[PDB]
Amino acid sequence: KFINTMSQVPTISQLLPLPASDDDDLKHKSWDYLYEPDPKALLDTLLRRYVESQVYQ
Amino acid sequence: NLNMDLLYMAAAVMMGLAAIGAAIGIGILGGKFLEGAARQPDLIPLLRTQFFIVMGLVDAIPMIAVGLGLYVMFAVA
Repeated sequence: KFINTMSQVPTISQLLPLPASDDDDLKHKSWDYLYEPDPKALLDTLLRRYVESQVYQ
Repeated sequence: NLNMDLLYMAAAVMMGLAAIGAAIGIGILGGKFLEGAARQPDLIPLLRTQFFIVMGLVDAIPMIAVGLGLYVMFAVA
């Protein structure tokens, strides 16, 4: 993990099962999505892409 | 004479059909209004505005029908 030009630290971190990120939606009483075609097929791809993205990071 | 018994039934048929048409034609519209609301409540006031604006149109022919039904059943008897 690159903190500073003068210090770097090794870290082992979890990425499955998904860690909790303090993503509380209490402001989002206001709405829900229109899903095309269905939310489960979307959620699958979202999770896969997210894991790939964090490996790249 | 048998005028009045048939006159009674004529209003009954026209107004029964009016009732079915208006009930269903408004039920559909209200169902779509509710499923539009539930996805984002914050648009409730605008969509309720639109709902009345439109439903006043669906209730055009059934109102004519009820008017004629009452006229026949009472004025003409």
